[PDB]
Amino acid sequence: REAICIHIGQAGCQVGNACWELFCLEHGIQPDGAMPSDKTIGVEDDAFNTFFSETGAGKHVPRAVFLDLEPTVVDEVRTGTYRQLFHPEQLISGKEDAANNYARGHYTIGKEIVDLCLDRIRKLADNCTGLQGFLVYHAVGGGTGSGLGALLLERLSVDYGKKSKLGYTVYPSPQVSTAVVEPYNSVLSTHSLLEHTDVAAMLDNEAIYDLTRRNLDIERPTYTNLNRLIGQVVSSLTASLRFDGALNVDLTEFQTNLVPYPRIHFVLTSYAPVISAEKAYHEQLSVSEISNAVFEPASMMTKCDPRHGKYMACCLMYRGDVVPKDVNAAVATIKTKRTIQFVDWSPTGFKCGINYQPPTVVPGGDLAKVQRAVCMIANSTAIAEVFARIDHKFDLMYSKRAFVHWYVGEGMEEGEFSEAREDLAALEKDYEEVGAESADMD
Amino acid sequence: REAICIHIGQAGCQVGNACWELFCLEHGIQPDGAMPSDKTIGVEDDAFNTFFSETGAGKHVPRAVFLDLEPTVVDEVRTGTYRQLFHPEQLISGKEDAANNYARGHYTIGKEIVDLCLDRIRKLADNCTGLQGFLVYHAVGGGTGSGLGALLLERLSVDYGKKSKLGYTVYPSPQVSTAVVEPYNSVLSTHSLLEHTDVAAMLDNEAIYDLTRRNLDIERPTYTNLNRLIGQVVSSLTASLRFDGALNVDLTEFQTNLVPYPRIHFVLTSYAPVISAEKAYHEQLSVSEISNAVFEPASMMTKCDPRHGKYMACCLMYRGDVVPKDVNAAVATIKTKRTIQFVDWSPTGFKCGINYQPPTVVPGGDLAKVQRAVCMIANSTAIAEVFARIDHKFDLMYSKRAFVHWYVGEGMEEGEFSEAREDLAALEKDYEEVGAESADMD
Amino acid sequence: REIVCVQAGQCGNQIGSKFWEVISDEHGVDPTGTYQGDSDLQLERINVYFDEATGGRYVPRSVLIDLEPGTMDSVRAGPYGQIFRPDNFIFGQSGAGNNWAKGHYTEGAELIDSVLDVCCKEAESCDCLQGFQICHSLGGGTGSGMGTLLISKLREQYPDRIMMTFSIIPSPKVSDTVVEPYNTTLSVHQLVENSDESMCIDNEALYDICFRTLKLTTPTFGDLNHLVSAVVSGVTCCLRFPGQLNSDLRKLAVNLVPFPRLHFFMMGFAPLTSRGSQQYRGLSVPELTQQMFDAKNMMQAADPRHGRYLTASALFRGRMSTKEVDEQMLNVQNKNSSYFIEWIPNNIKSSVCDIPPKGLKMAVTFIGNNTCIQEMFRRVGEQFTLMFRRKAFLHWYTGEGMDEMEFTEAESNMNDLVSEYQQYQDATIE
Amino acid sequence: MIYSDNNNPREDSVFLRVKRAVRCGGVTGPIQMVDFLRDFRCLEEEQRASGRKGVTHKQFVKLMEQYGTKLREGDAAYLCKAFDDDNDGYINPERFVRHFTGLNQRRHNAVLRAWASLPKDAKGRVRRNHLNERFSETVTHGDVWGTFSPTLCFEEFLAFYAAVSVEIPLDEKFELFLLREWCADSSRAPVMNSTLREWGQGGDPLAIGKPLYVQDVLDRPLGLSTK
Amino acid sequence: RTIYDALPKLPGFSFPELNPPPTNGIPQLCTIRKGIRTVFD
Amino acid sequence: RANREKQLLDYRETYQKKETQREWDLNDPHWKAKDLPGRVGDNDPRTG
Amino acid sequence: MKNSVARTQPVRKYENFTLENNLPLALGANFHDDPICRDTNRTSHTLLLPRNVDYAPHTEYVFNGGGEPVFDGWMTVNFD
Ligand SMILES: Nc1nc2c(ncn2[C@@H]2O[C@H](COP(=O)(O)OP(=O)(O)OP(=O)(O)O)[C@@H](O)[C@H]2O)c(=O)[nH]1
Ligand SMILES: Nc1nc2c(ncn2[C@@H]2O[C@H](COP(=O)(O)OP(=O)(O)OP(=O)(O)O)[C@@H](O)[C@H]2O)c(=O)[nH]1
Ligand SMILES: Nc1nc2c(ncn2[C@@H]2O[C@H](COP(=O)(O)OP(=O)(O)O)[C@@H](O)[C@H]2O)c(=O)[nH]1
Ligand SMILES: [Mg+2]
Ligand SMILES: [Mg+2]
Repeated sequence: REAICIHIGQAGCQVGNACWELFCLEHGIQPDGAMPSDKTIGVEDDAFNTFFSETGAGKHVPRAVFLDLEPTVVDEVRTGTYRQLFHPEQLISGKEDAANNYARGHYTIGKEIVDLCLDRIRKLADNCTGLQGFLVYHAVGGGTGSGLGALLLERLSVDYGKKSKLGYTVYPSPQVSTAVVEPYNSVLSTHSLLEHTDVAAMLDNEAIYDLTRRNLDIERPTYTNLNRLIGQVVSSLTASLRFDGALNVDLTEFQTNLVPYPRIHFVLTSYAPVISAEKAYHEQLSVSEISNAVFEPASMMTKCDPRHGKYMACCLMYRGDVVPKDVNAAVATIKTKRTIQFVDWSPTGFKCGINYQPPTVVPGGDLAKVQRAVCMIANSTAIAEVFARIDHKFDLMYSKRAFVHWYVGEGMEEGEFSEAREDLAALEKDYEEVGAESADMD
Repeated sequence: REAICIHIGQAGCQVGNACWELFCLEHGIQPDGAMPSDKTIGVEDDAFNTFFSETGAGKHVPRAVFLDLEPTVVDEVRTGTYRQLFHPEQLISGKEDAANNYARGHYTIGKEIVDLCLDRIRKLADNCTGLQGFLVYHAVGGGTGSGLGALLLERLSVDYGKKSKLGYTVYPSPQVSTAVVEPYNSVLSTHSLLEHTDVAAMLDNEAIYDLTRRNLDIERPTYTNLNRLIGQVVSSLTASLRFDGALNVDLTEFQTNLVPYPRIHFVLTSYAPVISAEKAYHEQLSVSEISNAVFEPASMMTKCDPRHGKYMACCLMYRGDVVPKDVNAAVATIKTKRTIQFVDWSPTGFKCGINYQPPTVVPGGDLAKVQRAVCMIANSTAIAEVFARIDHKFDLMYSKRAFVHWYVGEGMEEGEFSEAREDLAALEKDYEEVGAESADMD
Repeated sequence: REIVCVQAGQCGNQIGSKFWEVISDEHGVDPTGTYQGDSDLQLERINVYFDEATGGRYVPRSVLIDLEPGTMDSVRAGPYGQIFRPDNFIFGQSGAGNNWAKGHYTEGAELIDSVLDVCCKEAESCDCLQGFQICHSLGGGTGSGMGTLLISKLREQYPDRIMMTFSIIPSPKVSDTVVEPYNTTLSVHQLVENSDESMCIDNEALYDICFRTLKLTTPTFGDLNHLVSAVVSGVTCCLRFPGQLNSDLRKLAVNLVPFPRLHFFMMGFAPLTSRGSQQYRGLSVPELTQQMFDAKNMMQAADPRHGRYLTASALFRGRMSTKEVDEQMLNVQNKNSSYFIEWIPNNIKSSVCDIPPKGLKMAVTFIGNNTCIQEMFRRVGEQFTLMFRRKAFLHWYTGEGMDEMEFTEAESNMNDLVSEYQQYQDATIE
Repeated sequence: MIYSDNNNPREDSVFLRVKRAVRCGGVTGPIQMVDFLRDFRCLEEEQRASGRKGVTHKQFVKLMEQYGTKLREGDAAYLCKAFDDDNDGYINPERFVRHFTGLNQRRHNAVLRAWASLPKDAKGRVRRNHLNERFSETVTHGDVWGTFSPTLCFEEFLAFYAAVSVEIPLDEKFELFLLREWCADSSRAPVMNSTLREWGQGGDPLAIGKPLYVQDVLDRPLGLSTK
Repeated sequence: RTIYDALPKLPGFSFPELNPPPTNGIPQLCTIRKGIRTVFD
Repeated sequence: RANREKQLLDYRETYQKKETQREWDLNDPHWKAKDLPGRVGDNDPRTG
Repeated sequence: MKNSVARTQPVRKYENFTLENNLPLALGANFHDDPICRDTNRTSHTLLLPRNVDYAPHTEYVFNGGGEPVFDGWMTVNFD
């Protein structure tokens, strides 16, 4: 029943703003924290409970924390439209940023703020009766997102136990870039995140910009569009807990079906009916068409091509007016294709889910209104190319000690670079060996 | 049941405008695809399905793609009268033309644009359940039509396999000409088309100009008249799939009946009641008169005289009020003629088709209204004379390497000119050998 | 002679809801629990599936178990949900995660004592107890683990009753779960030792029933669960209505199982027909028999033409003569003699019941024991061997605590079962 | 909810809030909705009389505020652009009327059948005094008589019964409610069992009359034992 | 009572969309609390 | 079902207009026609 | 089919039928196959499309055939 959301840093807080806007409009909680006048004890109305808790006066408040080291974005939330929705204690802000240094966030500044975060999460977890996981939003490219996200996941992993941790992560794009030190922060973040996360979903802004240019008709997209697409995908994955359906899927089922070996937990995500209102009237949108859509790499939100690897497992979530025979026929048609290949040790490659609630439409949004949608998260060996490309840039920079004095000055041993780089080399070797056919292995 | 149309370049898109105008008016779909505000379905019957698909709301959209490297012609389609009929993804346009170079279309630019075209055609083929062939319209005289048409037919032949591919091709007229480099492009096109096409129908503008001067009363014809005649021919050949009749003919039957050896697949086309309104009320138009008309060279849409060769197979399609006994009597009378000769190894030279739907009348058209028509496609050795004249003009220019540096600059080896020239020489020898009497060889 | 039902997991609870709707309709019980039937013949055997409550109410002899209450909350909120006794819902606080080891060892042992307490309270209340009936899927997590745990405990506690199971098994073409081979193999290993008779259903076969026979344009899981509810309520129909030739679950088991390991059967139900076709064919015993043996009407992917029938049973509902039933079963055995095991002189048992289901003049349910079921087990064992050689996803199961020897034993036992079927298929008198 | 399910795909959240505000304000809600439609019609008539082609945005939002809509930032412009077709600062009346009295397909057909049941005269318009005594004992929602301006047209009828649609969450219950409210059930083609069905040639499963026993056929006296 | 439900319960005679649910949520009618199960309606 | 999809099309046509989107000021064609240059004349109030 | 679900098998006329006009099916008298006697020539996939029905249902189906004295002393006798 309950799930707690943790939002970290700039991308994570802005995506949180889009997500809670969506969850409010889908359940019907007004921006001032009030159920509409037509809802009473006359009918059973509890679906919000997965994301909201009600006070004794009947106000709703959401099960989320917003974490930042700079005040500006949380002060924008405090002064914005949803001022009365959030409890003021939930919006925690420090004085100064981690300045793109993972070392500054982890060692110098996040250690001061971390105890307040654990106390707030504990205060939330005490007001629950069926918590079944944490959802985490952060970027690994920046200093506070990487450092405080790693430190907080380590502390949560020590305090809590046998609880799932699912991450939605914005990785550095392969040629679009925002800062020079991106490789160092991404390597050290992925090194800490590898041991303490159960499934990690990867997003790339360059891919979602391509998707908004290609599918929608937006010539000059901005982060609010990207954040609305991310909100739709998270709403689709968590819809299985909140509404009636033929085949529900608990968050623990994702880790069981998608992860074959404990280090192989990075998955691709895609969404099918990303379409504009003008295109929506030229096409029918049947189950088989959107099922065919989720497998094209042009539909993915991470810049990787799955044709350079082999799939090990796929999880398909259908929501809306769908009939099981069409889901079965669609999955059977995909399996026939020769350019889609699965490793020979994974014969039963699919997991299915079917939910009746169609996706909600947001007043200023750019997606059309549709009766059905499908969302996919999948595990594939193609991910080795993403790490290989980050590692080449790391090797280029570290060969000349390009920026190391900053990291050593803020408290970190230089040895940590070599340890993380060796761990990523071993992860590359795992992805090389796992893809080897069994017939050649004898 | 269904067939997908691919339109390439300038001639193919302009002929496509006339074709879709006719197919809409014959089935009854409005030019915008909508329906009156009170009806629940725009038409009572599914017969349109061969060429159109309807959405669940009842809008119609057609099964076609338009491919061009210059934007102007596709932008004219986007801004014309049928703007709402086509899905915007189907109208594909590049930035710059193939500049009359087969090498530029095939190696440099069509190689870049071809994957979008294949993705659109795949999206059409996934929304089908009994696809029985591709229809292709292009001219082999220009650069993008030749180069991208050949490259796309090669890729289609690998991906779809056994499915039939029927081409309508505009070849360079024997004395009317538009560009200097026509022989090189036509030779290299014919070289690619030999391996990767099941039946190719050849058209020459000089023949349609002669037909419009003698039969119609047009002193100043333009391409729209020729394109309306071509659309009528395509409608006649595909009518057998869409309306009731005595003897139906599926698109797979043409290849089986017309092609004796895998290289001998080039056919002549003619149409009988091409007549003006003032002549139509001075003459009766019985079955035997139009059957006698189809064998006269004044009726042909290709500039070749079949009296200088031998027929291998003929396919006669009758549509309208015709009775089978009259068709049999007419064909026996044609068989009696002395200027019509069949190779002695082909005793059963004819295939017949009879359909009840008479030809449609288009509001701005120039053809009269008639109760019946017949269309013929036939394989004859006379076609060898067209290639001999193209090959002689190629030999004249190639003796001094007159323009080869453009083709070599755009990516092609000089060896490809010589290879294509020996393959067309071998095709000429094939037409000499197939025409040798068996009684003469003992 | 009353049966106690157990529904486990999402599939089991959903099929159970439709079963109790069909049974409540046949005995005329309002969803409030009030009897509203129209013949005394309905009341005189109501005890078989219902227990009697004091006032104007009836309560159903069923135990509902699941590890997360989501499905139970959906069924309790349904239109017939009120009939169920509140104390009969047993639930934990975290899901099985579709993992057999978690469902069998950690939350299973936590809840099993409370489930056994409810099952014993229900069993010891009966004046004479007939067998238990269990519905669950084999590919899931709580269904497989807790279902097989409870089956093992009830076989220790009630070894003299009958144990019957309805089970959902993985389709040969598309998987619904990535880890199905492990859960299926361990569950089949537990069932072949513990069960007395087990019926297996492929969702793919029900899809083919819906598309080819009923031609439904937009089927839903309610239709598949209605077909299953129809056959399950049909096998027991002769237990609870009069007839010319009575039959019983124990008598069916005695006639169907030649050797104790050969207890896996196929099922079918005959008067399935599309809304357009009913004007073209009147009901008669030859028509029912022809549909009864048509593989299009069989709910498993394996086809009879690759195997042989050891035994089969047909239960007929309706007013009919015994001569046509007997002669139809003789004619089918004589005409298709190569598909029947020759060292048994008569493979089909027949039974006749007077009262058909409402709205049908006649109906028959078919149960078949055919050696072609060995190919399904062979396919599952192959996929298991492919996954185990590479230790596929194995760390979840090993992390819960299972010894790998369990996996090698279960694979070896199932492989011996396929070999045993193959040997009896090709056996000869000599 | 109502603006998210497939059953009512025409609904929008902000317009639903506007309708909720105009219904629950303040004479009951359906009366207020009929009054809102009447004010819209008279305003557009006055504007057409003046020489301007329709109601503008400013007086539209003024009317909404007059009926008590607690609008927010940007929603007024959202509705003004939503109902402006030519994009010239004017509100299209037919689109607004169609959306204002919107209903599901089943509910719309039920309302149409009920309306077709009642008799009319002159230019397709009913009068209260002719039919108030005939349907007095069967109309549970007595507000219908208050809606009469003793005259009423179809648009007011549809607005009134669209107002009450929120109180009945089931479509079948709404259909039966309306049919037994106005006695619109057809004798030839009924949908309820509690109606006087007339067949013309009797029901085809006419199992009444003859219980058809078997002992009334058998010849009992033949069973006597005599030599 | 009505022609929409006056048919016997046989396969192929069910029309699910004719009785559409007014809501799609999950109530909490089945809770654990501190270990004392409640199946309250 | 048919009328359901027709009403969905009505909703799309009337509530999701192109100019309604929040980011219309960036994606609007003719955006340079509606704007002013940096300085207009010699008494422009904007030139501080 | 994947078109709109509201389509139904069309209606055809086939006029000039001898069997409907009180005439024998004589040789050379099959006028209903003459294309001039049809109203349309459009082929429609009737094998996949459903049929049209209009009727008023039965609303109900029958399956059965339709079908103080306490003692407190004070004993009294009546001969009825
Ligand atoms: N999708 C998306 N990406 C964002 C967003 N904001 C920032 N990013 C991306 O994330 C990276 C920057 O990370 P930040 O979140 O700014 O880093 P930070 O967490 O603020 O760390 P500090 O700078 O030390 O405070 C760049 O690649 C940005 O493109 C957002 O709102 N949405
Ligand atoms: N019948 C007919 N012939 C046409 C038409 N348009 C062009 N042609 C002929 O086709 C040849 C020119 O080919 P184009 O289609 O212009 O070549 P293209 O496909 O545009 O190739 P690029 O010039 O490289 O862009 C000439 O012989 C023209 O006479 C037309 O509409 N109808
Ligand atoms: N026929 C049928 N199959 C179902 C139903 N619900 C789930 N299944 C199937 O059962 C399998 C999932 O098992 P599940 O019941 O979720 O296992 P659990 O998690 O242990 O309860 C999949 O193959 C589903 O397709 C249902 O109502 N009917
Ligand atoms: Mg920051
Ligand atoms: Mg051009």
